[PDB]
Amino acid sequence: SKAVTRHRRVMHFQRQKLMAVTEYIPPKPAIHPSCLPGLIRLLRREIAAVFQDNRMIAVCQNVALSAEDKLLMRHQLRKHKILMKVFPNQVLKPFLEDSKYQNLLPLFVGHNMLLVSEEPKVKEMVRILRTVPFLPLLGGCIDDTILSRQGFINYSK
Amino acid sequence: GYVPKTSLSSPPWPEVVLPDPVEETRHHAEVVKKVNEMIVTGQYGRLFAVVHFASRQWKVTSEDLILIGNELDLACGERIRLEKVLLVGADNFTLLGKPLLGKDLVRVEATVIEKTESWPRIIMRFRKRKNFKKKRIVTTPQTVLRINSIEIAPCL
Amino acid sequence: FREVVETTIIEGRITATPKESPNPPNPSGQCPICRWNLKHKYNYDDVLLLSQFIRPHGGMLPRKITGLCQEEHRKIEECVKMAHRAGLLPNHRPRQLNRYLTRWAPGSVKPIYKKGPRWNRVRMPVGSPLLRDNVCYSRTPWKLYH
RNA sequence: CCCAUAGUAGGCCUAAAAGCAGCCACCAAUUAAGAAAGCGUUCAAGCUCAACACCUCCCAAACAUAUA
RNA sequence: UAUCUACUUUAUUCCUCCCUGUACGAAAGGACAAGAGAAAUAAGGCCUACUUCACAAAGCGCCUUCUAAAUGAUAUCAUCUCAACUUAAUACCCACACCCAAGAACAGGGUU
Ligand SMILES: [Zn+2]
Repeated sequence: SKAVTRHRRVMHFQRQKLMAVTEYIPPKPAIHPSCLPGLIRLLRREIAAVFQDNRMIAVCQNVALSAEDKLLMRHQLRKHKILMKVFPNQVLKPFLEDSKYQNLLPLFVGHNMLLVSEEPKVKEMVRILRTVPFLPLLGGCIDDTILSRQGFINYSK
Repeated sequence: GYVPKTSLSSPPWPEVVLPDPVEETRHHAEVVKKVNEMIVTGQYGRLFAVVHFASRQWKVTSEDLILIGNELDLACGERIRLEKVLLVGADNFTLLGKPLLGKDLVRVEATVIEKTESWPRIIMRFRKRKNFKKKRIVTTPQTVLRINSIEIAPCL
Repeated sequence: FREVVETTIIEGRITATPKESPNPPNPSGQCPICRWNLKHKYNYDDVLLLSQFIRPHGGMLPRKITGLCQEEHRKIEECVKMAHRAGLLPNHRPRQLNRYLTRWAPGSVKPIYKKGPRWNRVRMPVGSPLLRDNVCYSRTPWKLYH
């Protein structure tokens, strides 16, 4: 058999013993190492500007709609100067403690959309929400005073 | 550095605590004194020695025979003190040297009885197809020793 | 732990939460194995260690709840498999040949009808190679193939 | 795991070929979904992806635990 | 012209028919299984007939032939699970001499 073959040629036995003795040994540490120890500021400036803007705020669980249905809700609230805002609560949890909202820290989680306002059409917004047997009103906060949904009935009325 | 008791927490063998060398060297002194009293007052019966005569170790009592595979160049009848005794045992004690015992402790005597040759002992070589066939016949010299006595002495 | 009590009424009652022993001997370890100096010092024999990671119907607990190492989660997962089959967890039922050290599921292994020549012999797996790096107090290591 | 509107059925060629028969640009709206990466239809309409909102008959027997 | 080794009594299938022209499909179509039949082969016997024949042996003749579910963790959904749990050989044989359905010899059966 030639020195170059098509199959891996069988080594001489001392060749093979050399190859086994001179194998690579990796280092072993005494302790395993794994067992040892722009858009963000766009949201901060934008939503922080929305904090100082609104006198009244409300919020819902606006995930339970269709696209054209959210277009209808977008137009029926476009009829007012109220604004709706889908934004991550991931950044909104440091937003509240920045804006000194300690009663609003247990408010903003899961799917939610802001209803920031200065003029309450929120009674008529409830009039739009009464025809759909879901999507409840989550509590707001006008001028560092919290609004329960009962408070939305009282203030909205 | 605590490990809770699992299968592989501890090694499987039980730990031995070897005794401290103060009470242990004192204890050895007690034992050697006992055995030395047995050698003084003659408590033992018959002894056996392991003796490194020639090139090999013979286990040996009194009144027996050893066949040695060389001519010792002594006359028949000559007594011999076998040095190089390396174990001496009685019924209730033994004494074993590192590696040999003291000459002042043990004395093993042996007489030469006979100086024979061996039976004729063949040495044949043969390789096939090569016409290779040698034959030799060898008899080695031999002497027989009769171990007379294993005397022991109180030197501990 | 919490339970789901039902009768039609369905409520959830947090009942009898345990806690880990106050002094890990290796604090600032990561896994609860790593915290207690048990990185290679458990097997399928010792069921006091295995039982703490098992659902009461015999299954494993996920890695996020136990907070195990990835390595030690596969090791405990394997040891728990190897200990259900040796009958060491009899009370982790939902409601006969003696085995131990069984790597594969007993009803899934074809018998070796042609064990090979001496240089290509089909061997029988014994134990798991996840447990290679355990402390062997013998000189010969664990033979994983019989 | 989700989750998908709108300028628009992008222009030209093409019976029409619309993100998906081909060329070229590949901008833009909300907070954000590519003038489109795979099914799919003559063409469409419908399905996923990125991104948004939660994140001849086998062949030693055997054996994983005691200190090299 | 056989010296040695080895050896010399270890039930399938086709067609018909029925179930049924139902199940299944929606119409065309069209089951299984199990059953009855008739055949054929193989295996094991047997001679009442038939046939070669005739105190018998035969065949062309007859007889017999018995991995898949649920549940469910790793990975709280799911998941058939090299996850755990649960569930889906009898028969046969067995104590001189003369004749023999026994037999090469030996052996065996019978001899009231
Ligand atoms: Zn660890």
